[PDB]
Amino acid sequence: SRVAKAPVTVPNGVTVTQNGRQVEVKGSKGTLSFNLHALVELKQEEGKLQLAPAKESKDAWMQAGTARAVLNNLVKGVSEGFERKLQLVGVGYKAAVKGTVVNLNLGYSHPIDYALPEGVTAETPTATEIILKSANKQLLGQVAAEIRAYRSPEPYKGKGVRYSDEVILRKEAKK
Amino acid sequence: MKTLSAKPAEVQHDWFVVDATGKTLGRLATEIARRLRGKHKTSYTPHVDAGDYIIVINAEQVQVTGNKALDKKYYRHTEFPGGLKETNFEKLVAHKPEEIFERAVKGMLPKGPLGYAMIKKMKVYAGSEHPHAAQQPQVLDI
Amino acid sequence: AIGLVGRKCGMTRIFTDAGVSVPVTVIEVDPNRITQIKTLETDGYQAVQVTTGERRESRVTNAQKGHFAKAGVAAGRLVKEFRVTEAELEGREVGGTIGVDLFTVGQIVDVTGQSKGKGFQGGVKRWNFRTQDATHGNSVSHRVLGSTGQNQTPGRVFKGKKMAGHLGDERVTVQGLEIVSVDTERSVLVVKGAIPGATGGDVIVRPTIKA
Amino acid sequence: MKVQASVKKICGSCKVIRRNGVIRVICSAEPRHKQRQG
RNA sequence: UCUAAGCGGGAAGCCUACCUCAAGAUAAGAUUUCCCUAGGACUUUAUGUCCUCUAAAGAGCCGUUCGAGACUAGGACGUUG
RNA sequence: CAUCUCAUCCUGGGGCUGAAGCAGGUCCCAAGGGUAUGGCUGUUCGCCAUUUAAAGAGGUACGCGAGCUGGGUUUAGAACG
RNA sequence: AAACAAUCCAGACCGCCAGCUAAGGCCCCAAAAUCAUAGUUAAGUGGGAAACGAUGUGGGAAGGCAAGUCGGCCUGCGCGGAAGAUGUAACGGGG
Ligand SMILES: [Mg+2]
Ligand SMILES: [Mg+2]
Ligand SMILES: [Mg+2]
Ligand SMILES: [Mg+2]
Ligand SMILES: [Mg+2]
Ligand SMILES: [Mg+2]
Ligand SMILES: [Mg+2]
Ligand SMILES: [Mg+2]
Ligand SMILES: [Mg+2]
Ligand SMILES: [Mg+2]
Ligand SMILES: [Mg+2]
Ligand SMILES: [Zn+2]
Repeated sequence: SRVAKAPVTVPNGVTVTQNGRQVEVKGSKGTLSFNLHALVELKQEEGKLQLAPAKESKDAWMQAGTARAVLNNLVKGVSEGFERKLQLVGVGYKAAVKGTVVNLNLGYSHPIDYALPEGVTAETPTATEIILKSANKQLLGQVAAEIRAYRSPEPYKGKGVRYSDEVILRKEAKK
Repeated sequence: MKTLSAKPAEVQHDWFVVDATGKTLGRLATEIARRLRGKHKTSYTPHVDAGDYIIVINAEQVQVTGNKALDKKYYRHTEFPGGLKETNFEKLVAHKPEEIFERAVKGMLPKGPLGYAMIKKMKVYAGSEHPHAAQQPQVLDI
Repeated sequence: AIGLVGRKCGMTRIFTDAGVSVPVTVIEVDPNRITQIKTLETDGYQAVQVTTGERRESRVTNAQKGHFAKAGVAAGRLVKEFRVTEAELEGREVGGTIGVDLFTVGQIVDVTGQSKGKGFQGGVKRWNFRTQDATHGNSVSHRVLGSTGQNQTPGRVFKGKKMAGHLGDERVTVQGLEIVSVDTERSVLVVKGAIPGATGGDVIVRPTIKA
Repeated sequence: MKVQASVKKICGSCKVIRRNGVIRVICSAEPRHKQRQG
C-alpha cells in the first residue's frame, strides 16, 4: 500500500516504545497508545518508523496502511497537537468554556453543559467560537462531533454549530 | 463364547478436569460427550453408563468461530401463548456459561433415562477453581 | 430498606385545618424486636430479621424458643425479614428495637398485606368479564365464560386463560401512600389511603421503592 | 434515503460504498441521491 | 469513505428495573434453633435378623372457631384459657 | 371470550422533501400498549350522525352453537308477481 | 431419502452373537476418516426463489496510458432483491 511503505518522520523529542503488540508514543504534550494488528510489525532506523506487513497478503497491506496512518497521527499530535474550531451561528447562540465544561446556549429552554474528556482542552476567544485542542486526533474529532450534534446547521439560514472547515448546503423557501 | 455386557456394579467411573480456555465449543463438546458416554472403553455397552466424570473449568472462555458470538441464538418457550424467548451466545456466556455447555453437550447425548444419568456427570464451572478436589481429577487435555 | 410490621386497626378520617377530609388507615405498631442479622459471610445476603407481638409459651416450639433465646427478645406472633444494605445497618443489632419513629410525617411508603379472601369466584367478579344478555331468548348461561378457545387450531386451551377460581387472599402491595401521622406514644402510624387486608391483619410498611 | 433493489450513481458526485454488506450510494452534492439497496 | 483494524451515539421495542409466584430448581439450595447417646442374643458378617427397654423434638386426630374456606388447605385458641 | 402476524391506524425513533414555522408527503426501524358510541338494515359491508391519539390490515374450521342466540338462508302452512 | 405406497439400492424358504458388499455414508445423537493432498467460500452461503443491482472475492484471454494505473469482456464461489399469522420451525437435532 502506498500509505504504508512510506516511513513516518519522528521529530526530535518524541519517543516511541514498542512493548509487545502495544505501542506507546510519548511526547512533549501527551502520552498516546496504540495496538498493532497481528498482521503488521514495526521497526525504526533511529527516528523513522517503517511499518511493514508480514506474510504479504492484501489484508496485511490494508492493516499496515491503517497502522502507518494512525501512528503518523500519534507522532504528529504528541509532538504538536491537533486543534479544531467550531463556529456558532444564529442570534442568542453563545458558548462559554468555564472550568473544564462548555456551557452552550443554542435556542433551547435550558443551557447545555458539555463535559470535556481528560485529553481535550477547550477555549473561547469569542462567544460564537470554540477552539478545542488535544494530542488525540480521534478524541478531538469525537468531541467536536458530539458538540456539533447539539444543533447542526440548518439549510435555510445556516444557524447552528458548524465546523470552520465546513461547507453548508443552503436552500430557500420560494412559494 | 457369548458377548458380555458391562455390569453396572463393576463400572469404574473416573474423574477428569478439562480447561475450556480458547477452544471451539462444538469440537470440545463432542469429546466431552464421548467421554461421558463411555465410548472410549472396551467394556462399552449401549444400555450401561460406563462413562467418566468431566469437570469443565473456565467455561466462560469457550470460543465460537465466524460471527456466531452474535448470530447463534438460544431459544426457550415458556408454554404461554406468546412466550418464545431468545438470547445471544455472548449474552448467555456472560450470564450462564453452564447453560451453554449443557445445551451443547445434551444434544450430543442419548435422549432418555440413561442420557439424563450421563449428563449428571458433567460438572461445569465458569472460574478456574472447582470444589471436587476430594475426587482428585486428572487433567484431560483435549 | 428496613420497615415495620404492624396490624391494620381500621379506617378513619383526619380533617385538615383547611377543611379537607383525608381517609386514613391506622396501623398499630408494637415495637419490632430484632431477632437476627444476616450478613454476606454467613448467609450470602444482608437482612434484618425482626419479631413483633407476643405468643404464649405453650404455642412456642422448642426450636423457636431457642431461636428467640439466643437473641434477647421474647417470642412474637410472627417473624419477618427485611432486606437491607450496609449504611442501613449501622446502629442495628440483635436484641435492638425498631420503633415507629423510623418514619416521618409526609414520607411516602409502600404497605404490603394479605387481601381479603373471596373464595371461589367466576369470570365476572374475578376478571371483569361481561355478562351475556339477561332476557332476549338467552338460555341458562348468563354469567358463564363463553368461548374458551378456537377450532382445532390450536385445538386446546392456552395457558393463562382467565377462568373461574379462587380470588383474593393474596399478598398485595399498595405503593405511594403518605404518612399522615406518627403517634409514638400510642405506637401508631396513620397513613393516607386504603391498605390490603381485613382489620387485625398483618401489614408491612416500607419506605417507597419508587423513590 | 431511497431504499431500492436497484442502486446506482445518478450525478457525478454520487459514490458507491459498501457498509456491513449493504451497498449504499452517498452523495455530497445532492442529499436526495442517498440510496440503500434493500 | 461510519469499517476492513479501533472507538462512539441512538427507540413506547430487547434484558433488567416495579409487582406476584417460585428449590418436584430430582441441580430438590441456604441460615438459625431444637430432639434422639438401652441392653442383649443369632448368623446371611452387615445402614443384617429377632427379643426386651424406650416413644423424644414435633405432627396429627379431636374440640371452640375464623375477616380462611366447595371439601380441603390455611390462621387463632383448648382451662397456667 | 380470545390468540397470533406485520404488509403500522395511534403513540416511539430516523432519511429525504417541491421541508421557512405550523402542518404535511414519502420511505426506513419499530408489534409494548392502545385502537368508538349510535341511526338504517338479518346483515358482514356500506352510508350517515357525533366522537377519538387512533377508530389498522389480516390468520386462527371465512377462531369461538357438547359456550349463548336463531334475525337471514334451506322442511312441512299460506299468499303475490 | 428425518418422518415419507408409486424415488434410489435390493426381490424376504427357515436358522446363526460369521464374512463381503449396494444405494448411502464415516465430529456427537448413530456403525464407520475430527483420513490425506490441492484449491474456493465468510454468506452459517452451505441449509428455499426472479428480473435487476454492486470497486465482494478467485481465475482466464486481451487492450489502452506509463510509480504502475485505467475500464472492457469470459467465467468459479458468494451479496442484496427476500413480508405472516400456536413456537426456534427453510441442515432431523446438537453443533
Ligand atoms: Mg331450552
Ligand atoms: Mg334464564
Ligand atoms: Mg398438537
Ligand atoms: Mg416493518
Ligand atoms: Mg355501524
Ligand atoms: Mg366461523
Ligand atoms: Mg329464522
Ligand atoms: Mg427409517
Ligand atoms: Mg467391509
Ligand atoms: Mg461412532
Ligand atoms: Mg483433517
Ligand atoms: Zn448525486
